Amino acid sequence: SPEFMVKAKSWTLKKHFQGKPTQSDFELKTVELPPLKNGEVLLEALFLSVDPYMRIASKRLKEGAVMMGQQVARVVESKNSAFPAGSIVLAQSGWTTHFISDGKGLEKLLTEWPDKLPLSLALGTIGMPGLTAYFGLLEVCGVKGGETVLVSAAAGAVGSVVGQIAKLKGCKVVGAAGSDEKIAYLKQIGFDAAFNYKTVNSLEEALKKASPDGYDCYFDNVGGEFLNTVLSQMKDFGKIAICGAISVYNRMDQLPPGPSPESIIYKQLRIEGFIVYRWQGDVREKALRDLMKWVLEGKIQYHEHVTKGFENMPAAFIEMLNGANLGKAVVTA
Amino acid sequence: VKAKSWTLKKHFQGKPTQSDFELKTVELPPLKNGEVLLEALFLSVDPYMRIASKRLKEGAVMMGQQVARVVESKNSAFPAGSIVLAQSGWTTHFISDGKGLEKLLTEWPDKLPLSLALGTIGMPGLTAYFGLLEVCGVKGGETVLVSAAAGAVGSVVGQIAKLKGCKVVGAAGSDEKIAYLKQIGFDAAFNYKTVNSLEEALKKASPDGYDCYFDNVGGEFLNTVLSQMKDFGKIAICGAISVYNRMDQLPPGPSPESIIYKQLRIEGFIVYRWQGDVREKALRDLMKWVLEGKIQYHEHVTKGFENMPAAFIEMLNGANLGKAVVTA
Ligand SMILES: NC(=O)c1ccc[n+]([C@@H]2O[C@H](COP(=O)([O-])OP(=O)(O)OC[C@H]3O[C@@H](n4cnc5c(N)ncnc54)[C@H](OP(=O)(O)O)[C@@H]3O)[C@@H](O)[C@H]2O)c1
Ligand SMILES: NC(=O)c1ccc[n+]([C@@H]2O[C@H](COP(=O)([O-])OP(=O)(O)OC[C@H]3O[C@@H](n4cnc5c(N)ncnc54)[C@H](OP(=O)(O)O)[C@@H]3O)[C@@H](O)[C@H]2O)c1
Ligand SMILES: [Cl-]
Ligand SMILES: [Cl-]
Ligand SMILES: [Cl-]
Ligand SMILES: [Cl-]
Ligand SMILES: [Cl-]
Ligand SMILES: [Cl-]
Repeated sequence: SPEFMVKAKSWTLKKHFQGKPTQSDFELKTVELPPLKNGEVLLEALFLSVDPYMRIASKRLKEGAVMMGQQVARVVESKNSAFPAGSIVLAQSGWTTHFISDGKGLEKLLTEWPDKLPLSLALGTIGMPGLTAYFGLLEVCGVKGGETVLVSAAAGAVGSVVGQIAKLKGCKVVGAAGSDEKIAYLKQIGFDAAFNYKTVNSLEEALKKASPDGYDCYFDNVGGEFLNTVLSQMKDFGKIAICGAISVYNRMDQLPPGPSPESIIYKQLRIEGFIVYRWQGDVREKALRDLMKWVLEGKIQYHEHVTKGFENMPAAFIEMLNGANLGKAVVTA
Repeated sequence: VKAKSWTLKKHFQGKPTQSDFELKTVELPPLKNGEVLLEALFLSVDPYMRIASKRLKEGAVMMGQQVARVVESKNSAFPAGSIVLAQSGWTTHFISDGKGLEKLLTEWPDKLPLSLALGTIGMPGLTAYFGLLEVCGVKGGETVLVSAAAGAVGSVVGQIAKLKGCKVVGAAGSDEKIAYLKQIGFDAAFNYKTVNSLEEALKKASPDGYDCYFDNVGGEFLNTVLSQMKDFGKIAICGAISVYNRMDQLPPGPSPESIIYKQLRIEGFIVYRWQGDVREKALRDLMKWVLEGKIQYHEHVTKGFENMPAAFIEMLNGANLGKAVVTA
């Protein structure tokens, strides 16, 4: 009988980003949630993800609207038999502490989830970033064993998974990241070579040392000038998997000088863009099962860059874009 | 026998000019056993020379292919009177040991000028053939966009696309070329220099986008094209002539948004990838299509060897409608 009010705090986009996003570009809001109707569920955020795509997606957002994003949430109350109270779901509810859903876009976490594995992994290694790495490496680059893979943003969510999957498939992997701490971490988890792209004397020389015979596949997470230099190091018929281009996300209106036609033509390179969502159904489930299996087998180690508290979400996002994160950037409510 | 040759006096900076070239005359030594004396008949000028020249040491002879006649021979495989395709560079006479020489397709029809062996029924025609059929991999019904459409490669791409049952849109740099493109079969053709907006022109030519873009120009044009590609669309990077004069200062790169969200497949290629029987078969097809009238042709002929640099300079500037060819 007793009814208790549920307050939902949400992070809104106060002002569109100009260059690097800043705290002031965000505005916290609180709203009293209405009662649950039949077929609806009340969700309470447990772990919220901040991702690079939010920098671009925020452009199609009207100022004042809630920032987009996925989170792991617990069903606190339920009037929907498919999502019982207490169950855990993945929801594209945006940056909010509580959310009422009719169950439409909700995704149940992988069945038989191990107690030892934090639920937040469903937002990284055993989630979208991990799936991105899986399909970009295995399908787009199509590695079969013995090839040499280069991966940028190597100590990041996607990058760290790419390198480890490449290693378990029997490939040689070289990684590029932005800090000495990250480089040490990469060598710890199996990367054959790794270098701090910020402190190189020569990007080209760094790549040459890492792999003298060149690269079979380049999993591109950064684009820009880095991509331009990588093309000269690709093996003939090499493949470039265009996953993202974070180096230009803050300057989409001032794109740097483009790639050289010389390398693309003479080396007959294949460049392909892809989005995780191209893979669905059974193939997507098998990928999740594989990622889970590989984590349980110790083949894919992980690390989460946790930011405590919902009120610190803008900071977690900003800092992730700036490279503060080693592994998946996750925010605990 | 005094051979005249065009040398690179000074590396090109931006647009190449006449003074960058220097004509040299040398008396040739006698032929040694196994050698032959070639006499240039038709010499080709091509966009790639603008890039390959960067690797040359100043004073060296410009690189290139030509159709030549054997006028003196000490090699049984090439008796006097034979016609060959030789990579002899910009020269009126050349001594070869025969190793790099290529004989023209057997059964070559008298009605077809020999210079076609340097174009439509040669390297440029093969580039169009393989880039369209293998790189774009069109099977029929697709909408194909081709830049430098009225050029040597472009003109063949558009016509092969048409005979394969595709819709073809071409972009070129003059109204004269646009009229020509329509007369030979292109479904749509526009002047990229005078259209109010490249994007509007592309949209009007194909409201539902493009399945394959045969890229001969690159640069800003390519960047604009990406937004009009259908999802999973293929771009055949054949060339990027719009940046050949500014390789050291490339224009803004392509948008990651288009490549990623549309999941585009971009692939560079070189004609030389296809060799042997497949290459010979392609030449046969091109030959047949020309004889059947499916592939019409036009050559932009410049008279006189002394005018070779001008032919090269103007071709890069877009003066040519069809293959740029120089008669000795
Ligand atoms: N196509 C798809 O479906 C898809 C899906 C998910 C993600 N992506 C893309 O995948 C990439 C990685 O995403 P993620 O979620 O795994 O993020 P993440 O790598 O965990 O975090 C982003 C990382 O990017 C690096 N970075 C920031 N600015 C940079 C710059 N100017 N140059 C080079 N590196 C820079 C930083 O590492 P520092 O030490 O290394 O430099 C930062 O930690 C992003 O480009 C993202 O857009 C694509
Ligand atoms: N990968 C390979 O194996 C291979 C082989 C042969 C050729 N190619 C490339 O294929 C392309 C066509 O070669 P081709 O022999 O057939 O030459 P072509 O097209 O007969 O002549 C070059 C034409 O390029 C156009 N052009 C020049 N500057 C331009 C600019 N800034 N923007 C747009 N168009 C410009 C001009 O036509 P407009 O009047 O239309 O501007 C000019 O007539 C070149 O890029 C060449 O490098 C590649
Ligand atoms: Cl924004
Ligand atoms: Cl911006
Ligand atoms: Cl930071
Ligand atoms: Cl030069
Ligand atoms: Cl230059
Ligand atoms: Cl001209």
